[PDB]
Amino acid sequence: NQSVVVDFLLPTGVYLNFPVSRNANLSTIKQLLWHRAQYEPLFHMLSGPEAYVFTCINQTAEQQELEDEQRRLCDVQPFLPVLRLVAREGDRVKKLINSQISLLIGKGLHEFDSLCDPEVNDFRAKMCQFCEEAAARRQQLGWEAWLQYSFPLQLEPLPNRALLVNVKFEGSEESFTFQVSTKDVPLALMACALRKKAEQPEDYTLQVNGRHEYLYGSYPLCQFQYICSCLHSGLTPHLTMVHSSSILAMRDEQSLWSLEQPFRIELIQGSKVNADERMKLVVQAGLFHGNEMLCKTVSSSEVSVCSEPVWKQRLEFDINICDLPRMARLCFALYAVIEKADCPIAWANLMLFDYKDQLKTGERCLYMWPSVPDEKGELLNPTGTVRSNPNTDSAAALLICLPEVAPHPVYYPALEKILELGRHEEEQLQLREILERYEHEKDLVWKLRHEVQEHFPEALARLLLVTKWNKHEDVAQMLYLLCSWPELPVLSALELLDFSFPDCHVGSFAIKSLRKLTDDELFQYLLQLVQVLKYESYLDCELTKFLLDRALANRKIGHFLFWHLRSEMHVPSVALRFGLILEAYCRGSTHHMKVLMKQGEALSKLKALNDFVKLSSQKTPKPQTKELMHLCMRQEAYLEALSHLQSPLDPSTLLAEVCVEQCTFMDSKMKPLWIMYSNEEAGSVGIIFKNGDDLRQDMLTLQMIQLMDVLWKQEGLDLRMTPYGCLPTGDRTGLIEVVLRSDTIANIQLNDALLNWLKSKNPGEALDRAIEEFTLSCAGYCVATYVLGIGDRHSDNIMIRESGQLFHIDFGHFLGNERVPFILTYDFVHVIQQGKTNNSEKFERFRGYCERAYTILRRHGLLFLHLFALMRAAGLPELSCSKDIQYLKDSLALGKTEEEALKHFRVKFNEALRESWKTKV
Amino acid sequence: YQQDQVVKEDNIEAVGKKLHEYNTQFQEKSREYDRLYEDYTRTSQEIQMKRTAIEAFNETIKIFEEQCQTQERYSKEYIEKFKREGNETEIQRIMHNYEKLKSRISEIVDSRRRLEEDLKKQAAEYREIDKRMNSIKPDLIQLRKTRDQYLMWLTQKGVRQKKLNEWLG
Ligand SMILES: Cc1nc(-c2cn3c(n2)-c2ccc(-c4cnn(C(C)(C)C(N)=O)c4)cc2OCC3)n(C(C)C)n1
Repeated sequence: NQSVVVDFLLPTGVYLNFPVSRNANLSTIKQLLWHRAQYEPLFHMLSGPEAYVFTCINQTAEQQELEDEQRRLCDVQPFLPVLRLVAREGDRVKKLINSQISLLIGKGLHEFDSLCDPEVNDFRAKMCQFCEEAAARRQQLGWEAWLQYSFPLQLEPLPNRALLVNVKFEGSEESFTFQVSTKDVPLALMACALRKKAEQPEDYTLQVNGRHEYLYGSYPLCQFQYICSCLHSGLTPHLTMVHSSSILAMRDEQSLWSLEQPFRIELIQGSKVNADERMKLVVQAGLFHGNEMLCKTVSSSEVSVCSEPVWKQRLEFDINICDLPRMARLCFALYAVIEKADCPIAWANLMLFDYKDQLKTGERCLYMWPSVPDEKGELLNPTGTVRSNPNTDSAAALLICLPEVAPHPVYYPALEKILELGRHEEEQLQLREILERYEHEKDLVWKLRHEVQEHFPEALARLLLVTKWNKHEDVAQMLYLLCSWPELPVLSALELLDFSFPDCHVGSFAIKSLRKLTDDELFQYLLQLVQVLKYESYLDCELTKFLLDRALANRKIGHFLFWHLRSEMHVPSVALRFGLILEAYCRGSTHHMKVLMKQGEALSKLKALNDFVKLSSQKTPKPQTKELMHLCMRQEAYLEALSHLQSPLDPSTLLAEVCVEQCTFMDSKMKPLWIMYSNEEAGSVGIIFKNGDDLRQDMLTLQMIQLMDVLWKQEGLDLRMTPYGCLPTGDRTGLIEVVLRSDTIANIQLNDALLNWLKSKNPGEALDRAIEEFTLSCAGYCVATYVLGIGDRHSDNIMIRESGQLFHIDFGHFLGNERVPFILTYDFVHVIQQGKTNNSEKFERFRGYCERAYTILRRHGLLFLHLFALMRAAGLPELSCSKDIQYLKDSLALGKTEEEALKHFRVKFNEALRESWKTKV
Repeated sequence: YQQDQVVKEDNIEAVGKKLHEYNTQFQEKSREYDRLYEDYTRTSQEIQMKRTAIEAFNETIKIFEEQCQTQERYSKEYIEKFKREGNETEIQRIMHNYEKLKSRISEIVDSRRRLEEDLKKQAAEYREIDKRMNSIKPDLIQLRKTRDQYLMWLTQKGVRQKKLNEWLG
């Protein structure tokens, strides 16, 4: 049914209850409300409708003042159909923003309040001010700078040829075409176009019409992606001149070390424990700093299984209180065991010091997380999150009590007091050897720790892992060095963000070395930096500050920061931490917050649309389902929601108008929607909304192919790759970019055959380009897939462009999940050789490409290891341990020398060429 | 003079046959666990949804409670000022309108009541899932450990990878 019985509460106490349409906007509902109110009592005392604002409880259980009344009721989605009239009162901006933030992040801000946590509250306080400060600061800045914030340049990482370009102005039918070289600076192009018949060109910027992409700054024409892209294909670029004042329009947005007592704890009780009555429950506890232990792990007695087991045991550890480091981590695991007259149930971690540097005391109820049996069946789970389980009413829990160490509370000493204690060849050969490539070796490194600082600055990580963090004297001495350690390259800092290095002083040094990062480079690692937040102990940290810093300085960064965080708000273990960051970003980015909302609603309608299509496919055939899919899209609320928004996959892309006849789905496993767009200002973009399946694995893969493409492009090797967009947006929900003019190899063969297909798409002269496009790309993807260990390759998951470019999709299995061999396909080799039996001149070039490609990836081998090492945080099944990282080590052959590497690669290559013929028969 | 008795069978085929049995049993239990773990996560997501839905019922009711408070304060003088200058109509319309508001609250309280019954019932399930997962773990871990011991035993005896694979996959 189309209508809803809505309850209306008037501010005279009077109550009305009449039906309205779900499609009706709030402004219309008010008119109808006032017409009905006439004939109800106390109407003479109301003001006009403009004096009042509707209020409702939205889907996040929060009150929302509905200030925009052009919005439809079905779009508001109140919990129950209940609207209350209230005064158009007070600071409506703050209230309106908080409501929109709650809806946007998919967590009500009140839930943060509900926790009654100082840490949460201090974070929200500090960061929201910090982000609001940046926002206000940003506003004052000029159009040039604001353009660089809003729409930062997209450049390629070199000949001097000449091809024409179309330039026009805003709100004008007439457009000018004229000649221009590849190596011109954009200022010169504007100056030329500005000669309209016979203003000044410095008060202008060139826009790529149809998309939010601008051309400006001290850079040549060909370094821009749009120009580079069009010049490769040969097409005329279509730019548009935009005035400086027109940009200002967009800009409109508004004591411990004395305590030599051994450390101990009181294990009181368990709660809501679900287990076999025959077994008996035990709790094992252990202290940790990072991965490594601080002392031996104690245990409890065998108490019999029940929901509410009681222990009341003084668990005393083999370590003093003064010995405990800053990031000391008490770690519980509850086990069900046989009496003996094992099953890990759950686990819980706990920081011994709190966020204000205070050693915790008194009762803590730790809400445990369930243990999942993995291959490495460890006693405890020290890598697991410190954050409590949010399922507090139903989840199991452990009640403990840290005893009172002293009458007055104790804090961990300040930097000044750490530096106080910190101040207090045959060795040169032995040390070098160890660091040039272990209980004996650790003590050597430790003794010579000052020589490491002076002569082996990059070996800082090693020195930290050799430090005895259980001894507090040692910890002082190591920090002393660290606070005057020389600044390391980005590559070293990336290693230092890993869970092995939990100390705040390490992380701070890590971030300090990462500030030299450019936005292009930072973006290349953004996914990894987000995952590392899951290792963080406290909410307020350097890494959050840094990510927010850069997200406010660059809108593209902000965009993908938002989506990475948003897409895991379903995950209990990060929902809180991520929720507070999303809030902070939104407060510092009120403008972009409007764009992200519009996207979220598109994604919400799509889910609902996909659910319908899933259900209909089982009932009815495809044609009727496709027809009924369009009907749902034709609806006013749907069409407007899906139309006119920046693409989540790329915010510079405009998804203007949905082509409903061109929209459909795909018979595939989770029936992904195929949505097609077009814009009359440009320019025919397509997306795939996939829901039910996880897209995180693909994104990572594509990220790494993109990085390879950059690494190769930096050596002057464009291998014509296609690192298409892929972005997880929610729980088992994402968008995939549709690459226009492309099909799978299976389909092209289903219609020898691959070669003929290229003839029809590249007649005469073009065909020579198409082969080169194929070869260059076939090389890059041959290497990429070998390195990353991407198995399961076949005709359905390899596609080819009409341009000639080959590319892979659906990277579900990777890192050999046994070694994937190197793979040359006869059908590809046949194209590479231009149809010939033997064309060794051409095949040698292709061999050269593969070698040069692979060589270059080894030169940046540690970059790949380090990044993957951080992605172990993401909890992907196929990337969860050292073995998965070892795959890359062996596939890039980093242990072997560069000469040894190439000889082995050739042997593999040759056997791939041998195997190519056998497979075909 | 070193011992560790673990493997039951003692010949390369009989052990490899047992490796095929234990691997199949491992993978089937893993599927049982993973299948329940979807139920756990889904039920956890659903239970939280029900919990915020209850907070929504609270915050709605709270709005109706505020409406009643207002109705009572606001209406006092009007009913008295219409008693004198005898408009008995306007008094009865107000009170009936108020009685209609009070009547609507009781429906929302019933609707809240039902959702609390669901969350109570689904909390019982959540625990039942978690109980079943914890009875499966020891078997699942024993099957992983056994499987690996047989693999190691056959690897020691020098059995080729080809023979190991056809027993596993
Ligand atoms: C995990 C995953 N990844 C993908 C995936 C990733 N891509 C595509 N699918 C993809 C699919 C079709 C197209 C395409 C373009 N034109 N045409 C047609 C109509 C044939 C044409 N030539 O007239 C098809 C382009 C594509 O873009 C590349 C990236 N899928 C899917 C299995 C759901 N699943």
